[PDB]
Amino acid sequence: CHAKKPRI
Amino acid sequence: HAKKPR
Amino acid sequence: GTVNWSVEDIVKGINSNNLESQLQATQAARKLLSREKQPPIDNIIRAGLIPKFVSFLGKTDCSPIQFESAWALTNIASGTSEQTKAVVDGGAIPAFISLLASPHAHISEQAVWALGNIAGDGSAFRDLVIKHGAIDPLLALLAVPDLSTLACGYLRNLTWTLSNLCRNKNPAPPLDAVEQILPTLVRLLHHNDPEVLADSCWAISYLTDGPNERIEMVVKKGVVPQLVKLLGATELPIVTPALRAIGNIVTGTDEQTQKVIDAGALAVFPSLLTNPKTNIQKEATWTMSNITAGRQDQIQQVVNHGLVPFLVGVLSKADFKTQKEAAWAITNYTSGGTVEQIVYLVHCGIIEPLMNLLSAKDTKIIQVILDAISNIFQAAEKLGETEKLSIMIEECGGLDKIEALQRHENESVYKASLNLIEKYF
Repeated sequence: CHAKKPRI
Repeated sequence: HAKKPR
Repeated sequence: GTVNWSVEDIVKGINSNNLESQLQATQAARKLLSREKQPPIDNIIRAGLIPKFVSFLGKTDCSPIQFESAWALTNIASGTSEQTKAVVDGGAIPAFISLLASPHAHISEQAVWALGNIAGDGSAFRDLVIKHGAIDPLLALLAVPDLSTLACGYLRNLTWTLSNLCRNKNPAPPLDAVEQILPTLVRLLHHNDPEVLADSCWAISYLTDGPNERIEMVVKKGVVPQLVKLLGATELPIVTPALRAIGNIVTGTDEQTQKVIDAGALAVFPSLLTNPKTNIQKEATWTMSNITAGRQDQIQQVVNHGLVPFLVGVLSKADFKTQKEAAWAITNYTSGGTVEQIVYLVHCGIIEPLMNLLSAKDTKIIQVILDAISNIFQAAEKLGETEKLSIMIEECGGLDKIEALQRHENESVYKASLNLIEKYF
């Protein structure tokens, strides 16, 4: 579980 | 005798 | 046609009065912010574009610009807290919650993603997302007879964002919010996709990390059996959050710990306590230390499952952190166990592995080990076999260790060591 994740 | 945390 | 633009060009397009030019520029911004190498988040923020992206999020007539600005803001909010704060300060939270109702699933998925990134910043933004009313529309997206009819990525992102609304402490998630979310979390915990299961276990692990009222909210939902089932999964990404949730539930009442024992958790610990992953072993030994810190019937459940030999093995060879959690487990076992149980400990071979750890620089572990030795000696007095214990401790190289510990910088170490070196040696 990453606190924040971008798309591509 | 004592439940502890990480 | 929208690749490798400049922030100057993107700004010239977004500041035109041509909705198609603006769509092209926002797509170029999305592609810029979609690059793995140094996405120019700060340049875009300074250019003043977040307000225009947030305004585009409300153009239901141009769903493509909605999607593109959603993606852009998602990736801006994916970064630092100052960057996510820029997004939030632009007014994006209410707009994304409105987009959760979009007829287009690729747009509501992006709103879910962006709100997950915002809530993942910390407790304040999480509670602000909850105050703007995100939970109802989020759980509505999962209000289906069978979750398998949804799309893998859609459900994975929904589960992730939900776990981020259960995440962070100081403060912990609002109780009404946890109560609203838990029912859906149980369903997701019974889903077949390992990613959904892993994020659902992480969510339960967050909700269980705190006072026993939270642990009770969770345990009262009947999830412990399923967590123990997932504790035996072959995918470590699932076992880690599950082991953390179970270990958190074991930090509460003895009745809550019994719920874990009754579910079968202890039958999985022979593998967890020999697991190739250091953190699995550490978590499992820590949880064992909190079980040996419970009632004597629970210590007896530990004995009955053949786990005392595995704890002996961990004190004989493991990461020093796992060895220390094992020492705590032993001290707790000896403090609140019967005499017979302590005799079983010594018959399994605890003395020598415990004494070879009295050569460590950490002071606490020395205190824990010495308290355990004292407990075992006191149990030996009730049997009148303290001389056998003394010969044992002296024949593995132990008396040398305790004697030297007398001359230790710490004070409690010196005094405990000396009382042992006198009353028995």
